[PDB]
Amino acid sequence: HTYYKFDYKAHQRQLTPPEGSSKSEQDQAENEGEDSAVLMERLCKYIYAKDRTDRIRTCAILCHIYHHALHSRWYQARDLMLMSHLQDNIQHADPPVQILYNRTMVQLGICAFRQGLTKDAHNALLDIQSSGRAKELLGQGLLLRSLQERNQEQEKVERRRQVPFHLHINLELLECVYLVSAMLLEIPYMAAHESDARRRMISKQFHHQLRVGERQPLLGPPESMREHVVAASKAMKMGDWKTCHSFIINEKMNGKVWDLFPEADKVRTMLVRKIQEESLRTYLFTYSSVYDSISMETLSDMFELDLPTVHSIISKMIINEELMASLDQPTQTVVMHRXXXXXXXXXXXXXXXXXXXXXXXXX
Amino acid sequence: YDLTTRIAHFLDRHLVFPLLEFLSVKEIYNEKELLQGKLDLLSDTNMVDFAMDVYKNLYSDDIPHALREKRTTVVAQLKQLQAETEPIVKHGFRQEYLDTLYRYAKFQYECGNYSGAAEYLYFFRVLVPATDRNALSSLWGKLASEILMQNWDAAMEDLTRLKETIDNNSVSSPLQSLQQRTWLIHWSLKGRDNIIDLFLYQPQYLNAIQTMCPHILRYLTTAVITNKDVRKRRQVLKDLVKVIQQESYTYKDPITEFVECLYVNFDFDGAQKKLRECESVLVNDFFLVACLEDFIENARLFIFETFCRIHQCISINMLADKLNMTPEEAERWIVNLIRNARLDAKIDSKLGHVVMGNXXXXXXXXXXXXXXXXXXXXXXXXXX
Amino acid sequence: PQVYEELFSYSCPKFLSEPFLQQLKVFSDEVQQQAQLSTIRSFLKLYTTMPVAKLAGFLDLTEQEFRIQLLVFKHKMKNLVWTSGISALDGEFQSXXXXXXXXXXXXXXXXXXXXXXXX
Amino acid sequence: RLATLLGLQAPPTRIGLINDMVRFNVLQYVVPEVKDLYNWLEVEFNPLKLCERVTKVLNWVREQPEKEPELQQYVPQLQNNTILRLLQQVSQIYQSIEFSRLTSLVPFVDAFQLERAIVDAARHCDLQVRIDHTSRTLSFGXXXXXXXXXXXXXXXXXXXXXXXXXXXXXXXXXX
Repeated sequence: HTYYKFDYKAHQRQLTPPEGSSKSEQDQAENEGEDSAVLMERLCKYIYAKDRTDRIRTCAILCHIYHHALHSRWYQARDLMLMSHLQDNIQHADPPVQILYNRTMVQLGICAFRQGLTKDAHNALLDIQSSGRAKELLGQGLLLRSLQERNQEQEKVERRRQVPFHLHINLELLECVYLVSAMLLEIPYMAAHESDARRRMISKQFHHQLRVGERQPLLGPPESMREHVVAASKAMKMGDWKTCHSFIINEKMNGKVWDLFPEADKVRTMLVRKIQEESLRTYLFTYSSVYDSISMETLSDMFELDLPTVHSIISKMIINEELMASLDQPTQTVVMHRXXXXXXXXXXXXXXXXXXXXXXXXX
Repeated sequence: YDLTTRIAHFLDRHLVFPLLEFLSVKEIYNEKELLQGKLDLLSDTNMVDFAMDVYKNLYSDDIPHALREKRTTVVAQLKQLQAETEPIVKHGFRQEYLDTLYRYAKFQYECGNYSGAAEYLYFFRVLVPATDRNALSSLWGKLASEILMQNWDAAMEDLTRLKETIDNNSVSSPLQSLQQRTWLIHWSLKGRDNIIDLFLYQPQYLNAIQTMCPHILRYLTTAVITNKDVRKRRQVLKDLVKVIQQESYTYKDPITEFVECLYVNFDFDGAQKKLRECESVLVNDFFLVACLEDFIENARLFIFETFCRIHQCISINMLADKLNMTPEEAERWIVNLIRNARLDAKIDSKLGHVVMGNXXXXXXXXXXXXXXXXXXXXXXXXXX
Repeated sequence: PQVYEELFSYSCPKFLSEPFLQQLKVFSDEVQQQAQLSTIRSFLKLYTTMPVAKLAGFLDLTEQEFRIQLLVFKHKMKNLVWTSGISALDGEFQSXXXXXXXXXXXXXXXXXXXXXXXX
Repeated sequence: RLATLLGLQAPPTRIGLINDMVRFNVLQYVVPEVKDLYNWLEVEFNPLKLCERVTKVLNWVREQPEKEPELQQYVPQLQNNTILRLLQQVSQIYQSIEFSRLTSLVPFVDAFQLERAIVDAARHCDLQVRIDHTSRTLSFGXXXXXXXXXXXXXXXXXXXXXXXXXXXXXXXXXX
C-alpha cells in the first residue's frame, strides 16, 4: 500500500495512520533522519531471510527496487538488483511478483532514461518490450473484457490478478521512451549502412514500423505517437534536427508522453543535445559520398554543436568504422571519397579463406 | 577527497594505517588528518614500533600507559604461546601445531614483526592436513605479509603455489583474492599488460581484503588505458568498455569511468584534464604513487598516436593552441616521447608543423595484388 | 637478430655435425647476415620523402648505432632498397609499366579459373 | 491505384497536367501574375534574370487578398521547383563554380538550406556534384579522369550534332 506512491503521499498515509493510533505503542524500528526510507528498508530487511520463503523475500526485494528506483538514485537500485540474485525466482511466482519483476524493470528503465542514459535504457527494456501482449504482462488490462473470458468465476477470480490503475504505469510513455532510445541508437548505424561502409550492424526499436510506413500506399501527417517519432527519424535522415525535435513534441503532445515526467524540461534539453549529436553523425554518414571536403566551423554553427564535440564525434566514428577520411586539426577540415589497392588485398584474403574451407570438405 | 571515507573504505589493517602514514609522508608533513587518524588507529592495536613513531614528532603525544600495557601483555602472550607450542610439538596432533604456527604468525604480525610473522606463517606447511584449506590459507597469509613487506616476487610465488594447487572451486572468490594479489604484484613490478588483464578479470562481490573496490576500478582502468603496445581495440573495447562485470567496479569511481569513455571516444583533451585533476589524489595512493607519472604519459602518447596516424600533415601550433593544454608544453611532451621511438612524429617545434608518414606507391598496391594472387594459386594447388 | 643469434647459440650442436670440415660454422653465419638485411628492404621505400628520425628509430634496432648513416647508405649500394636525398644537407630521405602489371594479374586470375574449370 | 480510381486513363506528368492549366478556361479566370510566373519558370527560364523577375512579381501577389491566400500555401513547393531548376541550369553552365557564387546566384532561405537543396537535387539525380568544403567550390562532374570523361561526353554530343546536320544537308542537296 506504500511503494508505488511518492514520499509525500506515503508520509501522509503514515501520519494519518499514526494520528488515529493511540500514543502508546510497541515498535521494533528506531526513528531515523529519513522516516520513510527507514520504514521501507526496515520492513525490507525484516522480510528477507534464509528461512523466509522466496515469494515473500523476493516480494520484499522487488518492492525495495521499485520504491528506490522511483524516489532514489538509479545506481542504488541497479546494485540491489544485481546483488539480490533472482533470475529463476522472479519469474515464478509470488502471485503478484510478476508485476514487480516487469514493473520494476520498467521503472529502472524509466529512471535510467530520465538520467539520459540511452545505451542503458535500450539494454534494460528490450526483453519486456518485445512482447506483443506487454499490456497484459504488466498486469494492466480491463477486468471486464477478460471477465467475460475467464468465467466460470471459480477459476476466473484467481486468474484476474492484474494490478490496480494507480499502481499501473501508462504504456504510451514506456513505448515512446524505448522507441526514442532505439531511434538514437539505430539511426546512425542504419545511415552508415545506407552509406554502405557496413563497419557494424545495429538494430533500432520501431524499425519495423518505419518500414511498414514506407511501403504504405498513403502517407499522412503524423497523428499517432509512433508517427511523430517516425517523422523525427526521417528528419534525422535528411539532416533536419530542428524538425526532428519539433516532431517529437507534436507526437508527444497528443500522446502526453513527455508531460508525464516532473523533470520534463531538463530531459527536453538533454534529448535536444543527444539528438544534435546523433543527427550530426547521421548527416555525416549519408552525405560523405558527394562531399570530398568539410568545414568544422560551419558544421559547428549549423548543428548548434561546439567544435570540441564535432571533431571528437567525427574522428572517433571515422577511426571506429575504418572510414577513408582524413582530418586536419590545424585548418579544421575533413576529406573523403577514396585505398583501391588495400581493398583488393582484403578481397584476396577472403578468397583464400573460402578456398581453405572447400579443402576441408574435400578431405 | 575526505580521509575518513578512504581509510574507512579499506578493510586491511596495513591499508588502514600504512595508507594514513603514506598520505602523511607522501604529501604534507604538516597536515593533521594523516597523523591524527594513524595515531588513534595504532593506539587500537599491539604494535609499539608504529606507536613509537606516532610518539615521535609529527605524531600524537607519547603516552606511558599505552606502551607499557601493550609491551607487558605481549611478553605474557609470547610466553603462553611458546609453552603451548612446546606442549603441542611434544599431544602429537597436527591441527594444534598448525594453530600454534598460525597463532605465532598472528602474534608476530599484530606485534609488527613481519619477518617472523612470515616464517612462523609458512612453518605451517608440513602440518597442513589438506593443501586446499591448510595450504591455500597459508598462501593467503604469506601473500598478506609479503605485500606488507614489499616483496611482490614472493606474492606471485605463493599465487602460483595457491592457483597451481590441484583443488580449485569456481564458486569461491578466493579466485578473486588471488587475481587481486597477482594484479597487485604485476602493478608493482613499457606497460605490464598483465596488471590490467588481472584486475579486469572478475569481481567476487565480496570484500577484497587486498584491494579496495575503488582501487580495482582505478588500477584496472588506468593500467589498461596505458597499454597501447599490448592492448587490442578489444582490450580497450573487449575487456573494458564491453565488459559488463567490470562495469560494477567502474561505477564506484565515475570520474575514472568518464575518463575512459572520453579516451575511447576520441576526446583526449577531456580525458587528460580528468587525469590532471585526479593526479594529486592518485599521488596519495600507496600502490599507485610510483607509476602515476608513467601511466599518464603513456596515455598521452597513445592519444598523440591516434591523432598522429589519422592526419598526414599537422598544424602543430594550431594543435597546441586548440589542444586545451599549453602548446609549448605539448611540444615538449612530444619531444620527450619521440626519442623513445614511441611516436614516428616528424616535428620541428619552431616551424610548428608536424608531418607523419605511415611510381613506388603504385607499385605498392600492385605488389599486394600479386600477393593475394599467390595465395589463391596455393589454394588451387592444395585442392588438386 | 637477438633471437636469431641465440637460436644459433643454442643449436650450436646441429651446425657442427667432420669438425675440421666445419671448424668455423662459416655458411650459417653468412646465411644469417643475409637474413637480417631482408626486413629493412621490406619497408622498401615507397615514400617520396621520409623523416630522418623514423629511419633512425628503425635502424637503431640494428646492432650498429652508426649503421643508419652508414647502414642506410650501404643499403642503397646493395640496391635492394632505394634512398633519395641521402647525405643531403636537409638530412631527409626522398623516396605503360603499370598496364603491364595489371595485365599480368589478369592472366593469373584466368589461370586460376582455368584450373578450377578443368578440375 | 488512386490515379486509375479517379477515371484517369493513366498517371500523368506535371507537364501534362499543366497543359490543362495551359487551356484558356483555367487561364481565363486565372490571375495574370501566375501566367507570368509560368512564363518565367516553364517557358523562358534564365538564371541571370529569374531572381529579378520573381522579385517584381512577388510583390503583386502579397498585396492581393485572394491571390496571397492562394499563394501563401504553395510557397514551399514552388520555391523547391524554382531552385531545382536553378541547380540544373547551373549544372549546365558551370564545371566548377565557387560555393559563394552558386549560393549567391540562386536565392535561398539560408546559405545552409541552399546546400541542403543542392544535395537533395543530387540524391534524386537531377545533378551530379562533388562539394569540396575546403576550397568552397562545387564541381558538376582523379582530376584528370573527370576532365577526360567530360571531354568524351562533349565529343559524343558533337558527333551527334554533326550526324544530324548531315541529314539536313542531304535535303539541301535536292534544292
